[PDB]
Amino acid sequence: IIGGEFTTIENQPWFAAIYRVTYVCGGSLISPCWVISATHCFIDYPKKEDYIVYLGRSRLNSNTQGEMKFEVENLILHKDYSAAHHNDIALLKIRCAQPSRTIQTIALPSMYNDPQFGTSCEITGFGKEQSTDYLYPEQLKMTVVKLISHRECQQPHYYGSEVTTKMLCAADPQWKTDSCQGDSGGPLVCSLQGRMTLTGIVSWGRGCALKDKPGVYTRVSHFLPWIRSHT
Repeated sequence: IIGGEFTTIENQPWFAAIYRVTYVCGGSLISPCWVISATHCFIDYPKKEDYIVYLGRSRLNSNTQGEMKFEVENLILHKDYSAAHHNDIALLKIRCAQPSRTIQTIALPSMYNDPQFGTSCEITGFGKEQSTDYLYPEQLKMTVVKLISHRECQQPHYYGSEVTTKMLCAADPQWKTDSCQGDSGGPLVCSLQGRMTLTGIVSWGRGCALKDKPGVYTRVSHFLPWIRSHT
């Protein structure tokens, strides 16, 4: 996360930290036994036995009191994935989670029901704090970005046709904060007025915190059938 602020797992209790031991990507707990993430995070090493998932963890290379460690019972990648990443969504069955103040599930959005453009949402992750950094932050971070309409993002100066209706763009009005390398798979959470909802999953972007290059997210409300038919 470029910019933003540090946080502990208490402020994003559904955040899942995935490792292969080295960090791979973030994820979100959508049910006691299920974590949702991005397929591009696993495409190179499809073997489920090579992954470790943590819940209730706020530190990258240090244990957080109360954290839970899991194995990946089933690694489900989207069959229509292609690489701008298309259908960049993945499901991991963990083995399940036990709710606590540091471990909670996040609600999924209603069918094709997303917040209006301009709405402020939050993103969370252990990704780089600066594009030029080599190291990832040891402490979890989060920031706020605003949703961009498809019309604006599909502009040639932005991403053109690289962005589809199954994707969502979000950025800072000043382009001063954004997701970055290491944040993929993490949650883009918005308030559907009354409830925190998993609106998107960190997927791709040209650079980080660059003018006219918003962060692109998998539009979760367009994948409910896939999620339900696999969970």
